[PDB]
Order: sequence, then structure tokens, then C-alpha cells
Amino acid sequence: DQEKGITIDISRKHYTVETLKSLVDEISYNGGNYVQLHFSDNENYAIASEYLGQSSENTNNTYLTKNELLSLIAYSNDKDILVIPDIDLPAHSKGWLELIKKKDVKLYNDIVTDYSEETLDYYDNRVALDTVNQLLDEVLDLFYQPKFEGKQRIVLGGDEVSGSEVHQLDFIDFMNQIASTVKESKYEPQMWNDSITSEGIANLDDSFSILYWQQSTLSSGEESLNVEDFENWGFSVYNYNAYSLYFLPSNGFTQEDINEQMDYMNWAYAHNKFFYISDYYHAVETSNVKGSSLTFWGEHATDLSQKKLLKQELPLIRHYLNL
Ligand SMILES: CC1=N[C@@H]2[C@@H](O)[C@H](O)[C@@H](CO)O[C@@H]2S1
Repeated sequence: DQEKGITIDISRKHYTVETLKSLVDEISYNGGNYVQLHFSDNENYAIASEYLGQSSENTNNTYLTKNELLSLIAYSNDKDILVIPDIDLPAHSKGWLELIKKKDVKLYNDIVTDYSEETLDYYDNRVALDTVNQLLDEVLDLFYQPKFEGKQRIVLGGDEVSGSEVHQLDFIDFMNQIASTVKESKYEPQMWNDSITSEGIANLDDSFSILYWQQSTLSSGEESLNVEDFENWGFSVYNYNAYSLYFLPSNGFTQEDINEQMDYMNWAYAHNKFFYISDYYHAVETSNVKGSSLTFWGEHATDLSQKKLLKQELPLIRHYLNL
């Protein structure tokens, strides 16, 4: 059994709870297993947080209200859909850091890297970890789903982490700490593949499953880890193929563009065809593949209405889930 999931960037692009409910409808209709809610990135933190000071119980253009989010999860669970929270650490973090800035400038200066406003100081900084751990406790609580007790998961990010190649062991140790927090609440931790190196893989908690989206190149020009490599060190992977399984909804796109996307997916997509440097659709023969996901990234969706978002996403969801 392979899982199939949809991942929705609700950070770079605002989504009503109704749009998300209709998306989950389509996921359930076609026998999908999960939806991944990428709600924290540089542009915005798009759910409600006591801890960060997003409390309004009223609908708004910034974040899902607590009850909105909780309604969405209850809805998804009723359709046998697991909701997987996705909070991006330690980079892609400007959104909630700006919230910490406004809440407590002193704490902000104690946890932000000296060089990036998007990156939390993962370089062995205790107060950075403590802040994150509190934010994670709130998030683990919000996404509690008793129907999926003992199968819940959370994406902790780990993608595009500046400094992580050179300072690999600090990256890994940080990822292990936040892994530890979430295992405390019985979730399985997950992260993107891209910032983990040969140096780091031996120290990484193998409780992590990996979201394999694109094989990285080291600064030497050498090839970074592939799925076999991850298999060799005990890591399960999921195919998030950056070509076949990524799509950026855009105002410019018509019906014919969506038709072309579906014709492309017909040949480009398979459950086990990952994006390797050499072959963008590389068939892999390992035993560590657990599923796949189509992902809607939000950063081209600037001028899309809720309706036009549905019009683009709904058919791609259906096509992917039936391939
Ligand atoms: C994981 C990934 N991190 C990036 C996202 O943050 C961007 O939205 C998009 C690039 O345009 O895809 C890559 S994949």
C-alpha cells in the first residue's frame, strides 16, 4: 500500500476554510489518504496561535481561526483523511519570527540568526529551541486527531537551510531535538531531503521519514543523497517529485494549461519515480518508499480568487489521485 496525499501551501496564499473543505472533498472522493497543511513559511504564519498572538476568533485575510482550523480537521477526519501539519524549521520561518519580534523584541534577537531574518538560530542555541518547542506544543495540540492516534505525522521542514552544508551537525542536532518534542506527543516527524548530507545522515534520528523532492548537489559539485542512500541508513521516503508533483496555481493559467498539466502527469508521474540529478523521473526499486504527494505552492497564486483556485486545483487533485 502506497499513500497518496495533497500538500497545500496556505502560507504564500490565503485559503478560506470553505475552499479547503472543497479540496478535502475531492481528496476523499478519489481515495486520497492525507492532506499536508503547509501553514508556516517566510510570507506568513497562516493559522491561529495564542503563543504568537494570532487570537482573533473572526475570519480574516491572515490566519485560519482556531475553530476554523479545528472544524477543517474534524471535517477531514470524518472523510477518513489524516491532516498533517507542516511547520517549516529552521528556515522558511520569517513569518512566525516577525510575530515573535512584535511580541518580544528581546527574545527575537536571542533566537534569530545574525545573517538571516528567515532562519531560526539552529546553531546550538538553547533559547531558540525553547521558543520553538512551545510553538510546537501548541501545534501538536491543535492538530490532535484521535481517529489517527499512533499514526499522526508532522512535517518539520528542514528544506533550504542556509549554512546547513558546512554546519551540518548543528542542523542535524537541531532537527533531532524538535523530533524529540513531537515524538513526546506520539507523532512521526518528517522533513525534506535537500539539506541532509552524507555527513549528517549517521546522526539523524531515523524516526524521521523523508519528503524526497529533489536530489541536491554538494558545493563540491558531487551528488548528494539519493533514495538508496536514505534506505542504507534506515530512512523511509515519500515522493514529492519537484517536476511531476509540484504545481504553482497562477492567474495566467487557463483550462488548456491545466489539460496540458494532466497530459504531462500521465507520462511524468509514477509512485516510485523520484527527481534525481540525472533522471528527473528516476524509477527506484527500494523497499523504503511509503507514498507520494502532489503539492500546490502558493507564491504564483497572488491574484487568484477562491473560485479560480478550485478551478485549477480540483482537476489536478483528481487526475493525480487516479493515476
Ligand atoms: C521543499 C521546497 N521548498 C521550496 C518551496 O518553499 C517553494 O515554494 C517552491 C519553489 O518555488 O518549491 C520549493 S520545494
